[PDB]
Amino acid sequence: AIIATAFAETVKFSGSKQELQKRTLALYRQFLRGAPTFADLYEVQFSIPTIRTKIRQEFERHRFVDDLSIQNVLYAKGHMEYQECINAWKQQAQFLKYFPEEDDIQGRHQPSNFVDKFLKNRA
Amino acid sequence: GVSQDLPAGLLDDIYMWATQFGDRLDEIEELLTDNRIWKLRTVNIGTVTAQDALNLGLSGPMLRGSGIPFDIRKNAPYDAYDKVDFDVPVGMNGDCYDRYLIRMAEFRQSLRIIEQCCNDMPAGAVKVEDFKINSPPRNLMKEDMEALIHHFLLYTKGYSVPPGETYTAIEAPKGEMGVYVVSDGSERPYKCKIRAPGFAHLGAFDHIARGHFLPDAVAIIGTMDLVFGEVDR
Amino acid sequence: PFDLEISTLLPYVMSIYLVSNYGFTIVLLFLLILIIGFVYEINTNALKINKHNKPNTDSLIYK
Amino acid sequence: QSVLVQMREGTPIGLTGIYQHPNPRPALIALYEATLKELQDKHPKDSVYRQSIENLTAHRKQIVEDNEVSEVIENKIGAGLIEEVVIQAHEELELAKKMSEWKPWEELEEKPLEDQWVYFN
Amino acid sequence: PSVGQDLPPVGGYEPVQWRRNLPARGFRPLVYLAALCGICGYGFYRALGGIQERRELKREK
Amino acid sequence: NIYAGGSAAAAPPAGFRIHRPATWEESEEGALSKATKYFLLAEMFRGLYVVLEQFFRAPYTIYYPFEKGPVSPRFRGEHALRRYPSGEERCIACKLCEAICPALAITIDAEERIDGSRRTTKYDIDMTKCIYCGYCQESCPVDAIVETPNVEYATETREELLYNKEKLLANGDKWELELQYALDADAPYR
Amino acid sequence: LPGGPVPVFKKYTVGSKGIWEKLRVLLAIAPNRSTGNPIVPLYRVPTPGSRPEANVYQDPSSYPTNDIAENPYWKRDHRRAYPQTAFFDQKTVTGLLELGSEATPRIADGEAGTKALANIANGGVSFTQALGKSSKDVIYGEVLTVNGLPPVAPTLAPKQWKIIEGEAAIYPKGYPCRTFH
Amino acid sequence: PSWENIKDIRLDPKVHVDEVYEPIVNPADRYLQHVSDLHQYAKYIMAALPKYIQGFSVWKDELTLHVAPSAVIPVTTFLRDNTSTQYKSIIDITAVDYPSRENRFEVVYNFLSVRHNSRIRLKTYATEVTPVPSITCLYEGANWFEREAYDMYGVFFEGHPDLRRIMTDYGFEGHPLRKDFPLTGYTEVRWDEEKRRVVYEPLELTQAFRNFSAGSTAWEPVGPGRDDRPDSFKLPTPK
Ligand SMILES: CCCCCCCCCCCCCCCCCC(=O)OC[C@H](COP(=O)(O)OCCN)OC(=O)CCCCCCCCCCCCCCCCC
Ligand SMILES: CCCCCCCCCCCC(=O)OC[C@H](COP(=O)(O)OCC[N+](C)(C)C)OC(=O)CCCCCCCCCCC
Ligand SMILES: CCCCCCCCCCCC(=O)OC[C@H](COP(=O)(O)OCC[N+](C)(C)C)OC(=O)CCCCCCCCCCC
Ligand code: SF4
Ligand code: SF4
Repeated sequence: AIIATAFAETVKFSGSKQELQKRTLALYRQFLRGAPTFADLYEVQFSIPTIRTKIRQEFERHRFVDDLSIQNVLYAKGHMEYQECINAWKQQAQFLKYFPEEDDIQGRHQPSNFVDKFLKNRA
Repeated sequence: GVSQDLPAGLLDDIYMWATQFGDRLDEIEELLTDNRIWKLRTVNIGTVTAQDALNLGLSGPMLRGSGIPFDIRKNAPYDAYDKVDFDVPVGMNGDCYDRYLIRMAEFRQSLRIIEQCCNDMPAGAVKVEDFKINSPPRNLMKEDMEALIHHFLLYTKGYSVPPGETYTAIEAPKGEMGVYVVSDGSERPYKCKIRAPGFAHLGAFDHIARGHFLPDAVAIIGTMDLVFGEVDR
Repeated sequence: PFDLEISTLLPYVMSIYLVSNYGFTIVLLFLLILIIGFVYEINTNALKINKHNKPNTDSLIYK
Repeated sequence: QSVLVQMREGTPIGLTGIYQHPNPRPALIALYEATLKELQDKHPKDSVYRQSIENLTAHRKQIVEDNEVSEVIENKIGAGLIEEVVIQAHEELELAKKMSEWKPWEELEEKPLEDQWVYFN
Repeated sequence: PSVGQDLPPVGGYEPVQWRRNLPARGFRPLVYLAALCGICGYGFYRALGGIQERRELKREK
Repeated sequence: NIYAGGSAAAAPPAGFRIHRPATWEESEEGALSKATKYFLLAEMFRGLYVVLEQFFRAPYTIYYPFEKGPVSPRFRGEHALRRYPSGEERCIACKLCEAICPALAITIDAEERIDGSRRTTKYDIDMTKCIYCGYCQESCPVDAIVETPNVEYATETREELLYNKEKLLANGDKWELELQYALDADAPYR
Repeated sequence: LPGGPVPVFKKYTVGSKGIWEKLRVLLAIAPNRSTGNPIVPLYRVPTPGSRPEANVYQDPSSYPTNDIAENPYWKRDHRRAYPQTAFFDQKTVTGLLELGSEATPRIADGEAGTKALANIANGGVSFTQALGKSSKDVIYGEVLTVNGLPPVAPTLAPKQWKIIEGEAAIYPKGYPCRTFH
Repeated sequence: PSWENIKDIRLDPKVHVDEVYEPIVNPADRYLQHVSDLHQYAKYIMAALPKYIQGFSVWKDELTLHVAPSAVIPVTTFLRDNTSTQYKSIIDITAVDYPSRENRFEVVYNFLSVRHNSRIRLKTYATEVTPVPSITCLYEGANWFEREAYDMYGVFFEGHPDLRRIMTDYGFEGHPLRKDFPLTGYTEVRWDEEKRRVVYEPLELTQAFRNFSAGSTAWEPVGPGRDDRPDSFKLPTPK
């Protein structure tokens, strides 16, 4: 396997925090450029700015991480995720893993208080 | 060792099978070996050089397709392959045709093993001798107190393996197949890993199938012989 | 162009008795003129699809 | 100057990818002398590595200069065919060139911890 | 002790066939070519004879 | 002698050198002989005549519900809980078949019954997660559960395929005449 | 030629009878070829659930194991007689280079040889310092071969090959596969 | 000359012994000389690369070099290229986690010299976050193996073209072959009829997993055992 896949990157680890910030912003640009081909490719119900708000939300999950090695492992996982999504390898059933919230309302009786958590003992 | 002894009349039956399998194989050999369509479809297809057959980690019929004289049951012998006389086929060009020819000859060599092993079969125990790693026979454990204790414990708990690590490789007909097992000292393995031959054969697919036509991407699957219980587990 | 030749033989092989010794030689010349374009075609190796990757024949030199 | 190590087309050979190599023993001897010159140049003489590859290439060079047929030497050398032996001498030459950049005769830079490397007694 | 097992014969089995049994069959190829040319030439004999007869029949009609 | 280093007695064998491949001019066949085999398809016809010979021989097919194939007594199909002579359940609830089962198909609950005898209250096998290793039959000291050679019990629901104590006692009832034949030939070899 | 062509009356296959066999020896490629179908009175009679050998079977044994009285199990146990992995750090190899060996003890002063052991056990010496301190014939005796060569990668049982090329081979000459034995 | 008149072999005089004689011997005794050979070979290799080989272990016919992570590419290169070693064929590389160590994973490498008919093992270490350097520079067959060691263990190989997951679900979050990962996992799959797709849900079982590891021995089952270290390679007792 000397030739590699199209949207490949040789995995490389940064000794500086800022060059990893460079790579992270380049990765965000790649994701949001590819949001319309994700909407066409996976035959989704909704429109493209919801893919874009999910990409932004999945990046604002990991903003205040300090340690540089943990940010390197995070960046490598994110590039692998981009390579799977862009190459049409993931299918729609696993593309819609990212949207558990959006597909349906799961029903009534959302437990918020202690007592409605208690009446079903957290179910 | 072995689960249990042979049935009562099977040694006389494998002989009766082998006497006719010798010609049932020449018959299959005739409409393929010098078929010119079967030849033209696999002559310069799937060529691997002997130096990168080592770098890809290829073994068995793919390594011996390329000219390298290596197989485990002659080089690092085990399980009474010392005692049994046979020869080994090794191709010269790295193609699908010599990988076919060495299989058609390994048929013959295996039949030679079968008749030498039916002739040279000895008597004796078929399991290992002690009842602390495999079970006593049911004649014994129904009257012997020690043997009932050992039978009860080898099935609830199991035997314990001493702590250590091993990589043991034998020659499967697909190629060199190995297992790397780490023993804690418990009765469960701490770690097991199967090195399948077809994993390294399918990993090697890109290196060979560059620049072949689309039909000859199918004849090269049938020489690495992917069963896919090997490749993913 | 080969198909148009094969249906050009079709008027000849119906008239083969009437043009005896003369239309025979005209057809011989016709067939040979087209055999020369055919030997052009197979000398040029035109109808091949040939594989783009070799064993890379070029040897191992050093320093 | 430049030296040939492996023919990749020519007269066929028992192995695939390798072919018959014209004039093996001048290429062999020149490869040996490059190895010995490089190695006496760039390695310290207390090195066990340098001492052993010195004696090894000296032994192989002595065998190649003594006998004059090719399959007398390939049975005395003890590796495979002499196409293979020339590939191996090239390989130990580039190994010896890499070792002076890596400098492995030093003390080890990465000492292990002691919770590292215990295996269930 | 060993009682009641499957064991081999006192003298063993006689050897089975593990060599390639592919004997070269058929005539020489020049025999097949000579027979081919003989069959084809005899057919050309009958065919060209029949064309000449059919021409004489056409003359009659 | 003494060998080099990178050098054992595994030298190349006497004759590992190839011979140079023959040119077209150093061949025993004539061009006419060689190309008669070319244009008259000789070995194609040989391989044709092979399967023509095979047209005129006896097929191997057996007719399945009218004729069954091979059986050894060692063979394993569905499960059965046997009974003693004069009718007693044999399962003394020793949990060995549960402890050994490689796919965790056995589940047993056991209680002391009114006699003071030790029996299973509940015996159960999931036949969807059973793998037919025979370890449950190898393990039992009383030889209470066995494998009958029935493979023809294919179902249409999963609920039918979960065998409790009662289905397996009915199986060990039904197949008992057959399991006599199986264990008359297997029990010395076990 | 020990495993060469045998005629088809030693092959245990139903074959043919009458003048149909005289027809099929003329209409054949090789006349010594079976038909594939095993002989019914020979092949698998009696059936495996009906064997007179099953009622006489007894479980097999070897003598110094089934022996009733003279062996104890601790003499023939080998699961508890396993060897362990000889784990060697670099400082025990420095200790083997500087103090010596149990075959080759270079240690006098036993009372002081314990404290000579001790500083290497503390890490007084280092390993390349030990390689520089050590003699040339200890370098050529214990580290290298006695001729000064590197030791070759060891194999348990060496395999010397012998190519069979005459008509004892499996393919005649002209086929691209060779017998290697 | 017939299939009627062929002899039966069931009616035959067969072999019969009164009694079988099998001598008993330790299986580890056949290795010892080669094991001594292996010891000497390893003592050479550590002396040849003192900067890079932290240790070695010889168990029984099996050599293991214990090497640090930034030390792996200079060692493998040596093992590929020295005429004495020539470990050409990559065989099998993988990880094993010991969660009680600081550096959680150890990464083992198996090599075969088809020339000298010999195997070798190379052990390095890795934490969950810190890498090991990739040997796919040298071996083109290595990378798939590295990639499997990536997905089951999370171990990294720096300088690897197309490190991603293999032989696991594409949206799978987790590294399965890892002592904190449970057996049955976190999620399960069903067909939702409402959404007309398969949905991935948190896991729930109709029969819970019952491990019988609780209930192991309370007596330590095997001794310390003996040694097959030769008298050449252990420290001399003084006097
Ligand atoms: C000296 C002889 C006479 C001299 C006069 C000159 C010729 C007169 C005779 C003309 C008759 C020609 C018949 C067809 C010629 C076929 C020639 C041929 O073999 O094609 C070769 C071609 C590839 O050529 P190549 O790459 O060079 O490799 C060949 C291996 N040596 O191979 C291919 O591409 C594929 C080959 C296909 C062969 C057909 C396969 C299927 C058809 C089988 C039909 C069998 C009919 C039997 C029916 C029986 C009915 C009772
Ligand atoms: C319907 C019109 C089409 C007919 C088919 C084409 C004409 C036949 C040309 C090829 C056959 C041939 O004549 O070949 C003749 C050759 C003779 O070889 P040999 O001397 O015995 O070799 C000796 C080699 N030893 C020493 C190793 C033994 O092979 C054969 O006898 C083999 C049997 C051929 C059977 C014919 C097939 C049809 C079966 C029905 C019977 C008519
Ligand atoms: C280019 C290849 C040249 C081959 C030359 C071979 C010389 C044979 C000469 C025999 C003469 C003969 O016997 O011919 C006699 C036949 C029949 O004649 P008729 O009707 O009875 O005569 C009547 C005369 N009246 C009218 C005056 C009474 O006539 C032929 O046409 C057949 C010729 C024999 C076969 C020729 C095969 C050619 C095949 C070529 C395919 C490549
Ligand atoms: S069937 Fe056998 S193993 Fe299972 S509980 Fe009953 S006696 Fe025990
Ligand atoms: S056959 Fe195997 S899997 Fe099935 S119940 Fe018995 S032990 Fe369990």
